[PDB]
Amino acid sequence: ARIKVHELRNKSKTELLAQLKDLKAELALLRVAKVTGGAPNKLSKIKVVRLSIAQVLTVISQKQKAALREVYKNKKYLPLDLRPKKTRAIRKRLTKHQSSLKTEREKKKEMYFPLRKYAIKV
Amino acid sequence: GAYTYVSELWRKKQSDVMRFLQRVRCWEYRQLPSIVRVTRPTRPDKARRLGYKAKQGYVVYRVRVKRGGRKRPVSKGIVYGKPTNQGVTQLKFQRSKRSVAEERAGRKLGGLKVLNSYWINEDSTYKYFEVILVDQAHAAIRNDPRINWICNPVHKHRELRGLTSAGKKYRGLRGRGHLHHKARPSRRATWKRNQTLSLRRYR
Amino acid sequence: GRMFAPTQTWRRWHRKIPVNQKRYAVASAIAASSVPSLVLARGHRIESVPE
Amino acid sequence: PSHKSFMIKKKLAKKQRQNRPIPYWIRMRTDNTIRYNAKRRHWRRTKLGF
Amino acid sequence: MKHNNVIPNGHFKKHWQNYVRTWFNQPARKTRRRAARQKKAATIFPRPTAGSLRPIVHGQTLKYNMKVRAGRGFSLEELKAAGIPKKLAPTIGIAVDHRRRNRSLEGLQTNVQRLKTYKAKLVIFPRRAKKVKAGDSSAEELANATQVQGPYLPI
RNA sequence: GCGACCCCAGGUCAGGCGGGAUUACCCGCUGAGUUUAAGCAUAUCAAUAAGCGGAGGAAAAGAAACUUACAAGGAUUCCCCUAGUAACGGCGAGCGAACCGGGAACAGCCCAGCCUUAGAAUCGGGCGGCUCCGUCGUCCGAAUUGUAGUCUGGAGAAGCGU
RNA sequence: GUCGAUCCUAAGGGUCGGGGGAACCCCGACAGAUAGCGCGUCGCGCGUACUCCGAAAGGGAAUCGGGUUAAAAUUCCU
Ligand SMILES: [K+]
Ligand SMILES: [K+]
Ligand SMILES: [K+]
Ligand SMILES: [K+]
Ligand SMILES: [K+]
Ligand SMILES: [K+]
Ligand SMILES: [K+]
Ligand SMILES: [K+]
Ligand SMILES: [Mg+2]
Ligand SMILES: [Mg+2]
Ligand SMILES: [Mg+2]
Ligand SMILES: [Mg+2]
Ligand SMILES: [Mg+2]
Ligand SMILES: [Mg+2]
Ligand SMILES: [Mg+2]
Ligand SMILES: [Mg+2]
Ligand SMILES: [Mg+2]
Ligand SMILES: [Mg+2]
Ligand SMILES: [Mg+2]
Ligand SMILES: [Mg+2]
Ligand SMILES: [Mg+2]
Ligand SMILES: [Mg+2]
Ligand SMILES: [Mg+2]
Ligand SMILES: [Mg+2]
Ligand SMILES: [Mg+2]
Ligand SMILES: [Mg+2]
Ligand SMILES: [Mg+2]
Ligand SMILES: [Mg+2]
Ligand SMILES: [Mg+2]
Ligand SMILES: [Mg+2]
Ligand SMILES: [Mg+2]
Ligand SMILES: [Mg+2]
Ligand SMILES: [Mg+2]
Ligand SMILES: [Mg+2]
Ligand SMILES: [Mg+2]
Ligand SMILES: [Mg+2]
Ligand SMILES: [Mg+2]
Ligand SMILES: [Mg+2]
Ligand SMILES: [Mg+2]
Ligand SMILES: [Mg+2]
Repeated sequence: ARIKVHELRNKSKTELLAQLKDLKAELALLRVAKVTGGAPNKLSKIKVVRLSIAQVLTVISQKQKAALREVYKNKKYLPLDLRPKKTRAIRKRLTKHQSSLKTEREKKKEMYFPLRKYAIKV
Repeated sequence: GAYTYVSELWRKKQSDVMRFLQRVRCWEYRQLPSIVRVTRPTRPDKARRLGYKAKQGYVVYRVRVKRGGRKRPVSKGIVYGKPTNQGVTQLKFQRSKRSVAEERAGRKLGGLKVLNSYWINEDSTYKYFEVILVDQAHAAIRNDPRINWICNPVHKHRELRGLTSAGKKYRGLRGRGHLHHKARPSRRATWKRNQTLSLRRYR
Repeated sequence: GRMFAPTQTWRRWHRKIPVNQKRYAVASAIAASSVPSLVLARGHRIESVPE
Repeated sequence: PSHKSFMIKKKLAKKQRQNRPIPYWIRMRTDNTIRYNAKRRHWRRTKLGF
Repeated sequence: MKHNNVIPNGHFKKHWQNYVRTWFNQPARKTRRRAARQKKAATIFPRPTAGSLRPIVHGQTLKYNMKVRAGRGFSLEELKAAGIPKKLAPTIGIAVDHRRRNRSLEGLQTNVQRLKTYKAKLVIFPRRAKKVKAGDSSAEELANATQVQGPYLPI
């Protein structure tokens, strides 16, 4: 009957483009009916077809993005669109390792004289 | 250990050797623009005691600043006010020439962090400083525990908030006790605290 | 427009009565609670209270 | 005037679209308080200022 | 100005109304500080909630030299007399002040005894579970290993 | 002429960084007059408003070139007190801190310089692998006009042994 | 495509570098390794610091009749 998204994800790339082509052609006819005094029932189909076109485009874009992220997985440099967004300030932060870097003497103090666990007898 | 010889030689600025070297350098600087990148510090001994290290990420710029006081920037020297405020000349900027040199380099080099600076030469018209800047984005800096503190956001434009060595001087922070107490934590913070009218609940 | 003498938050809302006077008031109230005439006079229904 | 920029003509087109009565079915909605179009403009009474 | 009155000297000629400090948050501040102390006590358990051991010091000037109070930290000379290395003292709840001098024997001896008393009733857990090293206690880690609230060596 | 170095120039060269917005609090600069003085010019309003910049969840300050003169305290900040006081002021109008003392909190530290010279032991980048905020290998660079270690006056280096 | 804008430069405007300036900003090709262009097929030659904005009346490639709409035309039709 209507478009089911989980069924679209099982289709191949060519099938989605073919279905997208049909949906756009169908929507064009509905637009003609809207200006030629089409029946009210046919004017309600515009909303359904518009939803279908968006769903097909969403599946196509999601698959394309997912494949690209797998291609650049484990690569040093990624396209800016695929890099994490977060915030500007968060991206400029020192890494976790860099923030914890200390001098050799500071490292030795942590080992030689760390805070000890102790208690006072009552 | 050669730096002590260089440092002691630079303490004798009126000797013939230094007067000749400074005279030639002063001419050379006048011919170049007011802010110039230098391949290496002119005073390596002085630079490294202010934090400079000979590694990628550290850069040195020479800044030229004009000498003298601060003429009040008012049209035709006309002041609309009482005589106490009618002075135009013999007015002095509250910040020092060293601070100005840091600010000039900092504003121009927005992608770098100002670390420190030092005097290198002067004539009657101009004063010359070298400003040490750090590329906080360079990996060599970010992996160095002694300098990577400057990569944190709280240290943005230290020179424009008076947080450099020259900044602490003109804010009155070089010193403590009865002669400098009004400068901490800041002069305006002290004023606001002392002006506060504390109206407690039970008074 | 603007009201006359606008109300300010630093009005003196609180009061600190001396502690010894506050203890005096509490003791008087405790003593008054043992007088049935006063308890009745305050509107309490203690007609069936044993004591 | 007849000589007009693309930008100005686009702005004038939007103003024309906004210069209409409210649909009648708007006043029949639940909890409706919109009585009429309070931003109606007449070319001779109030000028667009550009 | 009229009548016989004290000469007024109200300092209300500036924009003082912009610098009024109210205290309506005073109860809230008490609540927040109590919560911080309660949270801190659980973090440092079983270490005492009173914090590090502080030395006994005299009040300054002629007006307060007859009384004693808590100081910042034990001097290096006091720590050496008590046989506690300065780098180990802060890790077992002893405050260290490398600036304080010792002009008299009485002041030095008072704090040295204070350190020895503190060490007498100090239980130190081993850094690692099984192996026990010098300075650590044995069989006392469970008997009386509780978090003491309030001062333990009051001045 | 061929090379090394120095300085500089060009590059849509490879990979990074910066600008602007926001106003309650915060940091730097600049900076009035109304007003008060029953006039008014110093003063006061005010080291304030307006103006120009820069940050953060806090900022700033901070481990004494301090307080003090005592039987001495011991980074910074904040509250109470000091105190409408010492002082300043056409000593007029007015103005005005700090130390001690009691509390909130509590934390200390890192470099520069003489000291690897039987070995730049340091770091970046390209490429590759792995247990991928990193680590390992390799190559090319940075650096001796000095990277990394050791040291920071509270010490410390060296030697000796517990 | 043919009417204009668009192109060109005018008084002037906005700027690089440089010089000033706490900064907002000031001067404006004046402190300077210009822009590039041409001819061969990457090489030779040339090369005086703005390839910028600034005119619906200045300069300026090319459209004429006839017909057509309720409302458009040297733009639609022939
Ligand atoms: K003025
Ligand atoms: K005055
Ligand atoms: K009276
Ligand atoms: K408050
Ligand atoms: K590598
Ligand atoms: K024209
Ligand atoms: K002409
Ligand atoms: K025709
Ligand atoms: Mg370099
Ligand atoms: Mg009209
Ligand atoms: Mg208007
Ligand atoms: Mg007033
Ligand atoms: Mg105390
Ligand atoms: Mg590039
Ligand atoms: Mg007057
Ligand atoms: Mg009057
Ligand atoms: Mg008057
Ligand atoms: Mg302001
Ligand atoms: Mg900003
Ligand atoms: Mg933020
Ligand atoms: Mg906080
Ligand atoms: Mg800070
Ligand atoms: Mg020190
Ligand atoms: Mg103190
Ligand atoms: Mg009093
Ligand atoms: Mg004043
Ligand atoms: Mg204070
Ligand atoms: Mg105190
Ligand atoms: Mg070294
Ligand atoms: Mg050693
Ligand atoms: Mg030693
Ligand atoms: Mg024409
Ligand atoms: Mg012209
Ligand atoms: Mg301009
Ligand atoms: Mg310029
Ligand atoms: Mg020229
Ligand atoms: Mg042109
Ligand atoms: Mg033009
Ligand atoms: Mg014309
Ligand atoms: Mg017509």
